[PDB]
Amino acid sequence: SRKIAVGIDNESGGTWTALNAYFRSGTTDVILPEFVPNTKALLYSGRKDTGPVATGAVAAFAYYMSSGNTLGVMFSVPFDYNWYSNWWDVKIYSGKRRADQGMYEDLYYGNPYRGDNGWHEKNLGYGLRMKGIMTSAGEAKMQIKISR
Amino acid sequence: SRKIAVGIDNESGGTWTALNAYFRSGTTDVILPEFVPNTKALLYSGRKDTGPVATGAVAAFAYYMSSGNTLGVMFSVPFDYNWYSNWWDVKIYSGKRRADQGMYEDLYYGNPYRGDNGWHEKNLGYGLRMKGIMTSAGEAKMQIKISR
Amino acid sequence: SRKIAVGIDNESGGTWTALNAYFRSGTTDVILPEFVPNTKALLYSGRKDTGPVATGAVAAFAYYMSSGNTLGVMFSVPFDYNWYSNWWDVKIYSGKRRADQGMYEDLYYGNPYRGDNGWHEKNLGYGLRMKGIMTSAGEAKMQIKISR
Amino acid sequence: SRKIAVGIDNESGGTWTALNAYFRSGTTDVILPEFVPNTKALLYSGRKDTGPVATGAVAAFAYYMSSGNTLGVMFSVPFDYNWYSNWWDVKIYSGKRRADQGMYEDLYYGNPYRGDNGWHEKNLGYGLRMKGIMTSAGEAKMQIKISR
Amino acid sequence: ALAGTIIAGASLTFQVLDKVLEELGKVSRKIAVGIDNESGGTWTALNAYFRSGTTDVILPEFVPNTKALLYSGRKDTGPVATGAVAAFAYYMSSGNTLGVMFSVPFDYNWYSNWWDVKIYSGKRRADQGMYEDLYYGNPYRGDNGWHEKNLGYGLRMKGIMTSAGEAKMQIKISR
Repeated sequence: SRKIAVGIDNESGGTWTALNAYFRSGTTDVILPEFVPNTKALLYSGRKDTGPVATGAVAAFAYYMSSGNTLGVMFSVPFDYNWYSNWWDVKIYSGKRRADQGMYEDLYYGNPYRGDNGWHEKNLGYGLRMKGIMTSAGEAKMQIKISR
Repeated sequence: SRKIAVGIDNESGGTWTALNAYFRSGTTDVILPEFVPNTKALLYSGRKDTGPVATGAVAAFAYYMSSGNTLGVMFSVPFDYNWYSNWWDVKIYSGKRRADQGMYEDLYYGNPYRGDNGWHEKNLGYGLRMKGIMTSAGEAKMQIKISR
Repeated sequence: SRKIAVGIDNESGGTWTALNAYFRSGTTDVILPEFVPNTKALLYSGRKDTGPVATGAVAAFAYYMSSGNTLGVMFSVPFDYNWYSNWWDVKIYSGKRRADQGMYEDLYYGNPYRGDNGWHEKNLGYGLRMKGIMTSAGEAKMQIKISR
Repeated sequence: SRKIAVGIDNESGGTWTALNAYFRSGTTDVILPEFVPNTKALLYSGRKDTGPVATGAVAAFAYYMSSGNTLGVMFSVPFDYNWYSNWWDVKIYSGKRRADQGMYEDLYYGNPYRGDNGWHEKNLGYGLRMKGIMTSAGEAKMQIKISR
Repeated sequence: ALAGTIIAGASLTFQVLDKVLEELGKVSRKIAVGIDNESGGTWTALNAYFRSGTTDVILPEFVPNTKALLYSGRKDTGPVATGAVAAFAYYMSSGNTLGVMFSVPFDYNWYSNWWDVKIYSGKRRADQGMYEDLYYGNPYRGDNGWHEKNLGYGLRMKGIMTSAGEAKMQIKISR
């Protein structure tokens, strides 16, 4: 029983734009929202693919901000917490870059943020700062604040 | 445990009269909305054939813009994701083209769009530009904007 | 589980009076509406019979328009879609005509439109035109427009 | 499980007084309403409760008119359908005439309207006239228009 | 919304804790938590360590003056013999860390409810070490008898917690 709700507030002052949502595993029940302008939070959800499959909602979706950069946001909620673990990351890719498999790999192996309910912080650059958090539960809830 | 909910924008400036909805498999609990006027939305749906039958909800349906061209829109949610996979597509066809085995055949074997929950775009031509997505789950949502 | 909802819109310039609903098989739950006036849409339904017997829901019902003839409609949502298949049709008989086995045979062995969820058309004659559609589901629907 | 609904109106321009509800097999959950005068409608219910009852709601009820005569209205929705079927009829008897076993047999062996879900008409005489229908369903309905 | 949100400071009651319990759903070991900020400085959540168990609701961040934050914690789902023992930190405008904890073990036979509230000088990440300090320091029981102490940094805690496995923790952090 794995899933994750995701909510990303956009204080960047420029309207974003959905690109795609790669999934190492799992799927979603909701489309990737297209336009999430300033003073607005994207609401998205993913969940483990229905069925007796030992996999979680290991996903990563990009997003095109008005600054012309990829807002690659990942999240891993593995079916198994004994070996694997909850993780997430938000690293901006400059220019244009879809939510590729390689984009997810970079997010998950560069410096993924631990899923430990902690409000971890990083500065994405381009005058862009991230204030994010996700739970260590099997059904995780993530809050991101992409501000300037 | 598999279905598709299609929502299609109408910005083309002309109402699309529904022609038909050929289902290579599956059925539809909702009638195809005959009139989908300009600046509006079609809210269609497709359902897998109820009962223990190894089948998905794959169907290409057709709409007629005021420009006078068939708006053949396809989708597919195969029952066996092990072998097949999600595939959706949309191509304009000149004049009244009743969607059929040939329409779905070409749309699935033409330039179909992968169901990675990715927003894939292609200029439909005839002054029409497409912007749509399909999820990778058994349930699949579409938000296909058709703008002019 | 076999069912069908039939909705006929009466824009023929005159109300219709219910006549009969013969059922070669199946069974309905709601009575035929008495009078469907100008610019109003009829509502009706049939269903699987009162028990688990291997037979479908095939029925033809007639109305009497203000024009003085019989508007007969026939639908057939069978039990074995592998052998039989969905069908429907609608035609006008001059003068009063009761719905029965013969009228159902005529409407079902003439040009019965497929239930492929296609907005079929016909010129009913006597200054009357039909614009109809029905789904291929076991719990099929049906939307028909009758316009003068 | 064969419950039947019965609704019979009164457009004769006079008051309507309940006489009795003879039930040879099965008891209607409700009792016969007393006042359903001119420009008003009556409602009723069926009888297939109390478990082990084979034939259900196959009986007639008598309603007294302001004209001094009484109309017996029958209905018959037996569990058997290979040997029996849906049946119903209405008759008007001058003066006092209670619904009973003899009344039920007389109504059943007069001109019993076949329960083919067909609107049936008859001039009831005595300045009275009827347009009635009953579905062929085990979960039958009925509508009676008793206009002078 | 309801769980992991902020309401009026005077509105922090037992009933809202019951509502948070209801929102989390039917689980054996769980705890609703509610902390009122009378310190006069807006709080900022730091992190929520968990010795065991987890939470289905994120940790709310901004807890301004005359406002009370809420929170939910639940036992790890499944037949795993684990409880809900956790702690979390907030950052006040005074520049120090307000750490709190709460432990509702699965097995009341060998362990019992525990909780404690403290201030750590400056910024402190709620983690294994902070939880160990709070749990093996001067932890309060779940006796529901109102427990009062000063936090050692100009603040005092007016908090309380129940001994039931369906714990309902209330705190009034004040100067």
